[PDB]
Amino acid sequence: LSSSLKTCYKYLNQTSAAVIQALDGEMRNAVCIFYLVLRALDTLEDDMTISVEKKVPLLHNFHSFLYQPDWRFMESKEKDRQVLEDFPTISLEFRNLAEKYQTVIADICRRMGIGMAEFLDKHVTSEQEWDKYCHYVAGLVGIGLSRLFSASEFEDPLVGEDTERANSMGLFLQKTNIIRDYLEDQQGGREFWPQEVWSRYVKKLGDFAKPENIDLAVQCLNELITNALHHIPDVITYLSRLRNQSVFNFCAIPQVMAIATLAACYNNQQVFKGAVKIRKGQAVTLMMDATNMPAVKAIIYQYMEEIYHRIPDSDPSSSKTRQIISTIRT
Ligand SMILES: O=C(O)CO[C@@H](C(=O)O)[C@@H](OCCCCCc1ccc2ccccc2c1)C(=O)NCCCCCc1ccc2ccccc2c1
Ligand SMILES: [Mg+2]
Ligand SMILES: [Mg+2]
Repeated sequence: LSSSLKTCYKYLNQTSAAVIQALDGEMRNAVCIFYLVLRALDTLEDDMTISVEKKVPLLHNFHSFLYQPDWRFMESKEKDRQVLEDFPTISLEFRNLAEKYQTVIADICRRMGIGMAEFLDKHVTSEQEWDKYCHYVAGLVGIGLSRLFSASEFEDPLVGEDTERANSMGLFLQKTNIIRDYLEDQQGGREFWPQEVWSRYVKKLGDFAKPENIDLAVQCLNELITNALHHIPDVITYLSRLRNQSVFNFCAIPQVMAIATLAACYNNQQVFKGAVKIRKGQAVTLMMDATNMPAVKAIIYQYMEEIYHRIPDSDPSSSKTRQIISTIRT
Protein backbone atom coordinates (compact mmCIF):
# COMPACT_ATOMS: atom_id res chain seq x y z
CA LEU A 1 0.00 0.00 0.00
CA SER A 2 1.08 3.57 -0.80
CA SER A 3 1.85 6.02 1.98
CA SER A 4 -1.37 7.95 1.35
CA LEU A 5 -3.48 4.77 1.44
CA LYS A 6 -1.82 3.70 4.65
CA THR A 7 -2.66 7.05 6.25
CA CYS A 8 -6.35 6.45 5.19
CA TYR A 9 -6.47 3.12 6.95
CA LYS A 10 -4.92 4.76 10.00
CA TYR A 11 -7.77 7.30 10.03
CA LEU A 12 -10.28 4.50 9.53
CA ASN A 13 -8.85 2.64 12.53
CA GLN A 14 -9.00 5.84 14.67
CA THR A 15 -12.43 7.11 13.60
CA SER A 16 -14.30 3.76 13.73
CA ALA A 17 -12.64 -1.58 10.90
CA ALA A 18 -11.13 -5.05 10.62
CA VAL A 19 -14.56 -5.76 9.11
CA ILE A 20 -13.95 -3.18 6.39
CA GLN A 21 -10.40 -4.56 6.10
CA ALA A 22 -11.74 -8.11 5.68
CA LEU A 23 -13.67 -7.05 2.56
CA ASP A 24 -12.65 -8.92 -0.65
CA GLY A 25 -10.76 -7.36 -3.56
CA GLU A 26 -11.56 -3.82 -4.72
CA MET A 27 -14.40 -3.47 -2.17
CA ARG A 28 -11.94 -2.99 0.62
CA ASN A 29 -10.42 0.33 -0.52
CA ALA A 30 -13.70 1.63 -1.99
CA VAL A 31 -15.47 1.17 1.35
CA CYS A 32 -12.52 2.48 3.38
CA ILE A 33 -12.60 5.76 1.33
CA PHE A 34 -16.44 5.94 1.28
CA TYR A 35 -16.34 5.77 5.06
CA LEU A 36 -13.75 8.52 5.48
CA VAL A 37 -15.45 10.75 2.93
CA LEU A 38 -18.86 10.52 4.64
CA ARG A 39 -17.31 10.86 8.09
CA ALA A 40 -15.67 14.07 6.81
CA LEU A 41 -19.03 15.39 5.52
CA ASP A 42 -20.65 14.42 8.81
CA THR A 43 -17.85 16.13 10.74
CA LEU A 44 -18.79 19.39 8.96
CA GLU A 45 -22.48 18.73 9.61
CA ASP A 46 -22.01 17.97 13.34
CA ASP A 47 -19.88 21.07 13.89
CA MET A 48 -22.04 23.63 15.68
CA THR A 49 -19.18 26.16 15.44
CA ILE A 50 -19.80 26.44 11.67
CA SER A 51 -22.55 28.95 10.87
CA VAL A 52 -25.44 27.72 8.74
CA GLU A 53 -24.25 30.28 6.20
CA LYS A 54 -20.83 28.55 5.96
CA LYS A 55 -22.16 25.02 6.45
CA VAL A 56 -24.70 24.99 3.62
CA PRO A 57 -22.24 25.46 0.67
CA LEU A 58 -19.85 23.12 2.47
CA LEU A 59 -22.60 20.41 2.55
CA HIS A 60 -23.91 21.12 -0.99
CA ASN A 61 -20.42 21.28 -2.55
CA PHE A 62 -18.68 18.51 -0.63
CA HIS A 63 -19.16 16.11 -3.57
CA SER A 64 -17.11 18.54 -5.75
CA PHE A 65 -14.25 18.81 -3.21
CA LEU A 66 -13.48 15.15 -3.87
CA TYR A 67 -12.25 16.27 -7.30
CA GLN A 68 -10.26 19.30 -5.94
CA PRO A 69 -6.79 17.91 -4.98
CA ASP A 70 -5.94 20.86 -2.63
CA TRP A 71 -9.26 21.19 -0.75
CA ARG A 72 -9.09 20.87 3.04
CA PHE A 73 -10.94 22.55 5.88
CA MET A 74 -8.95 23.99 8.73
CA GLU A 75 -11.64 25.50 10.95
CA SER A 76 -13.32 22.41 12.45
CA LYS A 77 -13.67 22.04 16.20
CA GLU A 78 -14.63 18.32 16.17
CA LYS A 79 -12.55 15.34 17.28
CA ASP A 80 -12.25 13.69 13.83
CA ARG A 81 -11.10 17.03 12.33
CA GLN A 82 -8.00 15.22 11.00
CA VAL A 83 -9.93 13.80 8.01
CA LEU A 84 -10.91 17.38 7.03
CA GLU A 85 -7.46 18.87 7.62
CA ASP A 86 -5.74 15.99 5.71
CA PHE A 87 -8.60 15.74 3.18
CA PRO A 88 -6.25 16.01 0.20
CA THR A 89 -4.83 12.66 1.30
CA ILE A 90 -8.34 11.09 1.23
CA SER A 91 -9.44 12.74 -2.01
CA LEU A 92 -6.16 11.54 -3.68
CA GLU A 93 -7.14 7.98 -2.78
CA PHE A 94 -10.73 8.60 -3.78
CA ARG A 95 -9.41 9.69 -7.22
CA ASN A 96 -7.20 6.59 -7.35
CA LEU A 97 -10.33 4.43 -7.10
CA ALA A 98 -11.80 2.81 -10.19
CA GLU A 99 -14.35 5.23 -11.70
CA LYS A 100 -17.33 2.97 -11.06
CA TYR A 101 -16.61 3.33 -7.29
CA GLN A 102 -15.76 7.06 -7.41
CA THR A 103 -19.08 7.85 -9.10
CA VAL A 104 -21.05 5.94 -6.48
CA ILE A 105 -19.33 7.81 -3.64
CA ALA A 106 -19.61 11.23 -5.35
CA ASP A 107 -23.37 10.74 -6.01
CA ILE A 108 -24.15 9.75 -2.42
CA CYS A 109 -22.09 12.59 -1.06
CA ARG A 110 -24.03 14.96 -3.30
CA ARG A 111 -27.43 13.63 -2.19
CA MET A 112 -26.61 13.34 1.55
CA GLY A 113 -25.24 16.88 1.46
CA ILE A 114 -28.52 18.26 0.07
CA GLY A 115 -30.44 16.34 2.74
CA MET A 116 -28.18 17.33 5.60
CA ALA A 117 -28.35 21.01 4.56
CA GLU A 118 -32.19 20.68 4.52
CA PHE A 119 -32.27 19.65 8.22
CA LEU A 120 -29.88 22.28 9.66
CA ASP A 121 -33.01 24.39 9.68
CA LYS A 122 -35.41 22.14 11.60
CA HIS A 123 -36.05 19.32 14.08
CA VAL A 124 -37.76 16.10 13.07
CA THR A 125 -41.55 16.50 13.28
CA SER A 126 -43.46 13.58 11.80
CA GLU A 127 -42.53 9.93 11.55
CA GLN A 128 -42.34 10.65 7.82
CA GLU A 129 -39.72 13.33 8.52
CA TRP A 130 -37.79 10.96 10.74
CA ASP A 131 -37.65 8.49 7.80
CA LYS A 132 -36.52 11.29 5.46
CA TYR A 133 -33.79 12.52 7.83
CA CYS A 134 -32.62 8.92 8.43
CA HIS A 135 -32.56 8.31 4.61
CA TYR A 136 -30.42 11.38 4.12
CA VAL A 137 -27.86 10.47 6.79
CA ALA A 138 -28.01 6.66 6.97
CA GLY A 139 -30.25 5.13 4.31
CA LEU A 140 -28.06 6.69 1.62
CA VAL A 141 -24.99 4.98 3.19
CA GLY A 142 -26.78 1.62 2.74
CA ILE A 143 -27.55 2.57 -0.82
CA GLY A 144 -23.99 3.60 -1.60
CA LEU A 145 -22.50 0.47 -0.02
CA SER A 146 -24.93 -1.72 -1.87
CA ARG A 147 -23.87 -0.18 -5.20
CA LEU A 148 -20.19 -0.78 -4.44
CA PHE A 149 -21.01 -4.42 -3.76
CA SER A 150 -22.82 -4.73 -7.09
CA ALA A 151 -20.40 -2.48 -9.08
CA SER A 152 -17.49 -4.56 -7.83
CA GLU A 153 -19.56 -7.59 -9.06
CA PHE A 154 -19.12 -9.49 -5.75
CA GLU A 155 -22.93 -9.26 -5.38
CA ASP A 156 -25.91 -9.51 -7.79
CA PRO A 157 -27.11 -6.21 -9.43
CA LEU A 158 -30.28 -6.49 -7.31
CA VAL A 159 -28.25 -5.68 -4.18
CA GLY A 160 -27.26 -2.35 -5.74
CA GLU A 161 -30.70 -1.60 -7.21
CA ASP A 162 -33.20 -2.38 -4.40
CA THR A 163 -32.82 0.96 -2.73
CA GLU A 164 -35.59 0.41 -0.17
CA ARG A 165 -34.01 -2.72 1.36
CA ALA A 166 -30.66 -0.95 1.50
CA ASN A 167 -32.41 2.15 2.84
CA SER A 168 -33.99 0.01 5.60
CA MET A 169 -30.58 -1.30 6.63
CA GLY A 170 -29.35 2.26 7.34
CA LEU A 171 -32.61 3.33 9.00
CA PHE A 172 -32.50 0.46 11.50
CA LEU A 173 -28.99 1.39 12.55
CA GLN A 174 -29.59 5.10 12.69
CA LYS A 175 -32.92 4.86 14.59
CA THR A 176 -31.33 2.46 17.07
CA ASN A 177 -28.56 5.00 17.66
CA ILE A 178 -30.99 7.99 17.96
CA ILE A 179 -33.18 6.01 20.41
CA ARG A 180 -30.33 4.91 22.63
CA ASP A 181 -28.63 8.37 22.50
CA TYR A 182 -31.61 10.29 23.96
CA LEU A 183 -29.75 11.76 26.96
CA GLU A 184 -26.33 12.63 25.57
CA ASP A 185 -28.12 14.25 22.63
CA GLN A 186 -30.47 16.12 24.97
CA GLN A 187 -27.53 17.29 27.03
CA GLY A 188 -25.76 18.55 23.89
CA GLY A 189 -28.66 20.62 22.59
CA ARG A 190 -29.65 18.04 19.97
CA GLU A 191 -33.22 16.84 19.32
CA PHE A 192 -33.64 13.89 16.95
CA TRP A 193 -36.67 12.09 18.42
CA PRO A 194 -39.71 12.88 16.21
CA GLN A 195 -41.92 15.58 17.81
CA GLU A 196 -45.05 13.88 16.46
CA VAL A 197 -44.21 11.01 18.84
CA TRP A 198 -42.72 12.66 21.93
CA SER A 199 -45.33 15.50 21.92
CA ARG A 200 -48.02 12.95 22.60
CA TYR A 201 -46.28 12.38 25.98
CA VAL A 202 -44.68 15.62 27.18
CA LYS A 203 -44.62 19.33 26.32
CA LYS A 204 -40.87 19.22 25.57
CA LEU A 205 -38.36 16.56 24.61
CA GLY A 206 -36.06 17.55 27.53
CA ASP A 207 -38.88 16.64 29.96
CA PHE A 208 -38.02 12.92 29.51
CA ALA A 209 -34.91 13.60 31.60
CA LYS A 210 -36.97 14.60 34.71
CA PRO A 211 -37.69 11.80 37.16
CA GLU A 212 -41.42 12.61 37.32
CA ASN A 213 -41.84 11.75 33.63
CA ILE A 214 -40.04 8.40 33.61
CA ASP A 215 -43.22 6.36 32.83
CA LEU A 216 -44.05 8.57 29.85
CA ALA A 217 -40.42 8.53 28.76
CA VAL A 218 -40.34 4.71 28.76
CA GLN A 219 -43.66 4.57 26.88
CA CYS A 220 -42.28 6.88 24.16
CA LEU A 221 -39.07 4.90 24.14
CA ASN A 222 -41.04 1.68 23.51
CA GLU A 223 -43.13 3.27 20.77
CA LEU A 224 -39.98 4.40 18.93
CA ILE A 225 -38.38 1.00 19.47
CA THR A 226 -41.47 -0.57 17.96
CA ASN A 227 -41.15 1.86 15.05
CA ALA A 228 -37.46 0.75 14.53
CA LEU A 229 -38.52 -2.97 14.51
CA HIS A 230 -40.51 -2.44 11.24
CA HIS A 231 -37.23 -2.38 9.28
CA ILE A 232 -36.21 -5.88 10.34
CA PRO A 233 -38.12 -7.78 7.62
CA ASP A 234 -36.15 -5.69 5.03
CA VAL A 235 -32.92 -6.30 6.92
CA ILE A 236 -33.56 -10.01 6.77
CA THR A 237 -34.51 -9.80 3.03
CA TYR A 238 -31.39 -7.72 2.44
CA LEU A 239 -29.06 -10.09 4.26
CA SER A 240 -30.67 -13.19 2.59
CA ARG A 241 -29.43 -12.00 -0.81
CA LEU A 242 -25.77 -11.54 0.02
CA ARG A 243 -23.49 -14.20 -1.46
CA ASN A 244 -20.02 -12.93 -0.66
CA GLN A 245 -18.87 -13.88 2.87
CA SER A 246 -16.85 -10.78 3.63
CA VAL A 247 -19.87 -8.63 2.48
CA PHE A 248 -22.28 -10.72 4.50
CA ASN A 249 -20.26 -10.23 7.73
CA PHE A 250 -19.78 -6.50 6.93
CA CYS A 251 -23.50 -6.09 6.67
CA ALA A 252 -24.77 -8.54 9.32
CA ILE A 253 -22.49 -7.37 12.15
CA PRO A 254 -23.85 -3.86 12.63
CA GLN A 255 -27.40 -5.22 12.35
CA VAL A 256 -26.99 -7.83 15.09
CA MET A 257 -25.41 -5.22 17.36
CA ALA A 258 -28.32 -2.88 16.81
CA ILE A 259 -30.81 -5.72 17.45
CA ALA A 260 -29.13 -6.45 20.81
CA THR A 261 -28.89 -2.73 21.71
CA LEU A 262 -32.63 -2.27 20.98
CA ALA A 263 -33.56 -5.29 23.15
CA ALA A 264 -31.30 -3.74 25.79
CA CYS A 265 -33.13 -0.41 25.53
CA TYR A 266 -36.61 -1.97 25.43
CA ASN A 267 -38.58 -0.85 28.52
CA ASN A 268 -35.36 0.27 30.08
CA GLN A 269 -35.50 3.28 32.40
CA GLN A 270 -31.70 3.60 32.16
CA VAL A 271 -31.95 5.12 28.64
CA PHE A 272 -33.05 8.38 30.38
CA LYS A 273 -30.18 8.27 32.91
CA GLY A 274 -27.23 7.40 30.64
CA ALA A 275 -25.78 5.39 27.78
CA VAL A 276 -27.04 1.84 27.50
CA LYS A 277 -24.52 -0.32 25.71
CA ILE A 278 -24.20 -4.03 25.25
CA ARG A 279 -21.27 -5.63 27.09
CA LYS A 280 -18.01 -6.03 25.17
CA GLY A 281 -17.98 -9.87 25.40
CA GLN A 282 -21.57 -9.95 24.28
CA ALA A 283 -20.64 -7.80 21.28
CA VAL A 284 -17.65 -10.05 20.44
CA THR A 285 -19.81 -13.22 20.43
CA LEU A 286 -22.48 -11.64 18.18
CA MET A 287 -19.82 -10.47 15.72
CA MET A 288 -18.29 -13.96 15.60
CA ASP A 289 -21.71 -15.60 15.19
CA ALA A 290 -23.09 -13.33 12.46
CA THR A 291 -21.69 -15.19 9.45
CA ASN A 292 -24.69 -16.96 7.96
CA MET A 293 -28.45 -16.42 7.65
CA PRO A 294 -29.54 -19.24 9.92
CA ALA A 295 -27.35 -17.78 12.72
CA VAL A 296 -28.40 -14.18 12.18
CA LYS A 297 -32.05 -15.24 12.08
CA ALA A 298 -31.70 -17.08 15.43
CA ILE A 299 -30.06 -14.02 16.98
CA ILE A 300 -32.86 -11.78 15.71
CA TYR A 301 -35.54 -14.25 16.95
CA GLN A 302 -33.93 -14.66 20.36
CA TYR A 303 -33.72 -10.94 21.06
CA MET A 304 -37.22 -10.40 19.59
CA GLU A 305 -38.59 -13.13 21.97
CA GLU A 306 -36.86 -11.36 24.79
CA ILE A 307 -38.52 -8.03 23.93
CA TYR A 308 -41.84 -9.81 23.42
CA HIS A 309 -41.89 -11.34 26.90
CA ARG A 310 -40.96 -7.98 28.39
CA ILE A 311 -43.83 -6.00 26.84
CA PRO A 312 -46.03 -4.46 29.55
CA ASP A 313 -49.75 -5.15 29.04
CA SER A 314 -50.44 -1.45 29.68
CA ASP A 315 -47.78 -0.11 27.32
CA PRO A 316 -49.78 1.95 24.81
CA SER A 317 -47.81 0.37 21.94
CA SER A 318 -48.07 -3.20 23.19
CA SER A 319 -50.25 -4.63 20.42
CA LYS A 320 -48.06 -2.99 17.75
CA THR A 321 -44.87 -4.32 19.32
CA ARG A 322 -46.50 -7.78 19.41
CA GLN A 323 -47.73 -7.57 15.72
CA ILE A 324 -44.29 -6.65 14.35
CA ILE A 325 -42.41 -9.27 16.38
CA SER A 326 -45.03 -11.80 15.21
CA THR A 327 -44.43 -10.77 11.55
CA ILE A 328 -40.65 -10.97 11.85
CA ARG A 329 -40.87 -14.43 13.44
CA THR A 330 -43.05 -15.86 10.69
O1 LIG B 1 -20.65 11.49 14.34
C1 LIG B 1 -20.86 10.32 14.80
O2 LIG B 1 -20.04 9.66 15.50
C2 LIG B 1 -22.19 9.63 14.44
O3 LIG B 1 -22.86 10.20 13.26
C3 LIG B 1 -24.31 10.09 13.05
C4 LIG B 1 -25.02 11.44 12.81
O4 LIG B 1 -24.34 12.50 12.79
O5 LIG B 1 -26.27 11.41 12.61
C5 LIG B 1 -24.55 9.21 11.80
O6 LIG B 1 -23.88 9.88 10.69
C6 LIG B 1 -24.55 10.07 9.43
C7 LIG B 1 -23.62 10.43 8.27
C8 LIG B 1 -22.17 9.85 8.33
C9 LIG B 1 -22.11 8.37 7.88
C10 LIG B 1 -20.71 7.80 7.99
C11 LIG B 1 -20.51 6.30 7.74
C12 LIG B 1 -20.80 5.35 8.74
C13 LIG B 1 -20.59 3.99 8.52
C14 LIG B 1 -20.06 3.58 7.29
C15 LIG B 1 -19.82 2.24 7.03
C16 LIG B 1 -19.30 1.86 5.80
C17 LIG B 1 -19.03 2.79 4.80
C18 LIG B 1 -19.26 4.14 5.03
C19 LIG B 1 -19.77 4.55 6.26
C20 LIG B 1 -20.00 5.89 6.50
C21 LIG B 1 -23.91 7.85 12.01
O7 LIG B 1 -22.70 7.73 11.77
N1 LIG B 1 -24.66 6.85 12.50
C22 LIG B 1 -24.07 5.54 12.89
C23 LIG B 1 -24.67 4.41 12.02
C24 LIG B 1 -24.82 4.81 10.53
C25 LIG B 1 -25.20 3.61 9.63
C26 LIG B 1 -24.39 3.65 8.31
C27 LIG B 1 -24.60 2.33 7.57
C28 LIG B 1 -25.80 2.18 6.86
C29 LIG B 1 -26.08 1.00 6.18
C30 LIG B 1 -25.16 -0.08 6.21
C31 LIG B 1 -25.47 -1.28 5.51
C32 LIG B 1 -24.56 -2.34 5.52
C33 LIG B 1 -23.35 -2.22 6.24
C34 LIG B 1 -23.02 -1.04 6.94
C35 LIG B 1 -23.93 0.05 6.94
C36 LIG B 1 -23.65 1.27 7.63
MG1 LIG C 1 -22.34 12.50 13.51
MG1 LIG D 1 -24.55 14.35 11.61
